[PDB]
Amino acid sequence: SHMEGRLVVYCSATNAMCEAGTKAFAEKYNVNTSFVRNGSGSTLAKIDAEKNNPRADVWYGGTLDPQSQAGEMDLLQAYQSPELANIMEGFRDPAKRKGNYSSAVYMGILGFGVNTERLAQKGIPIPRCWADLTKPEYKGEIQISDPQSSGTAYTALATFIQLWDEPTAFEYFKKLDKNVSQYTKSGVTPSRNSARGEVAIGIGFLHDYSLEQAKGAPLELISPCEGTGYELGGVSIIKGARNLDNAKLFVDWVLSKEGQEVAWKQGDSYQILTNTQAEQSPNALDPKTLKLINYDMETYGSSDERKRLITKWVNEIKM
Ligand SMILES: O=P(O)(O)OC[C@H]1O[C@H](O)[C@H](O)[C@@H](O)[C@@H]1O
Repeated sequence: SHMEGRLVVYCSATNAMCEAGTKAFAEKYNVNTSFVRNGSGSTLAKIDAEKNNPRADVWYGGTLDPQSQAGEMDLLQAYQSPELANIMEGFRDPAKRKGNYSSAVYMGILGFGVNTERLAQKGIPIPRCWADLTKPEYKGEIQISDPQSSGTAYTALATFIQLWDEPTAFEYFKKLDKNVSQYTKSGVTPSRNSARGEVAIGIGFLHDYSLEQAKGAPLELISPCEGTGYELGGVSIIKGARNLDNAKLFVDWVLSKEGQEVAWKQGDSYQILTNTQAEQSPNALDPKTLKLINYDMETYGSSDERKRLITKWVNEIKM
């Protein structure tokens, strides 16, 4: 019968990570825990819509930029976990509005995955650069997500501006658009469809491609030639949370060694962990071995930039 209260989680990681994380939390603390999974941008919209009568306690996973925007928008309540002492320097309080309205639970590398069987069958060379993806031979063979609803897609747009500049990122996207077969509402979906061979190339976070590989899909991960970007996975307590103590406990736990290791050991989710005492997945990428930009979480997690960039992308690129 009686348990130790409730926790309602709006999750934006994969369903597998969401399920493994909330299950392990629930079983440890005997908390009646539920979750729903939605894209990072979709989740922001939901929390904004529900702000007068909040339905969830915590927002777990997904990219940090929408969570940073929420903090700026007074949709979150700040909570500084003791566990932050164990979080890698530089990642302890990374959002636009400081004071840990949001905290960083993982790091994911942006890139693309390539179905080598499909390209080989079609006599199409494997691409290795972002710039390759605009070439004639990839028309109809690319899937990417939509930054209106997906955190991944916004991370990509932000990464192209930081690799290059804003006009050439948008010029890039105009050319890329001609080759896109589908814009997906969540970030993981291109990994699923490139794995099954419906399209040859998915743009997204590389650990989702590692998982598909591990399941037998003929995928090859590419960290592209020009360099690339990354997400921080966020955790945030929702302002007006009904179950506030269990929310704080959840934040403490998912920032801990124990909570983070559940993601790859039980949730099949191979992001880089931000806790300095956590065992890293042998399947995780090592950032020091990659050409990474220094992603400006503060500017791209600013509300005016999110809205300006996403509006410009819908207007100029998607139409
Ligand atoms: O792009 P979204 O739907 O917002 O999801 C973003 C999330 O998607 C993936 O599938 C990754 O496993 C997560 O590392 C990422 O944070």
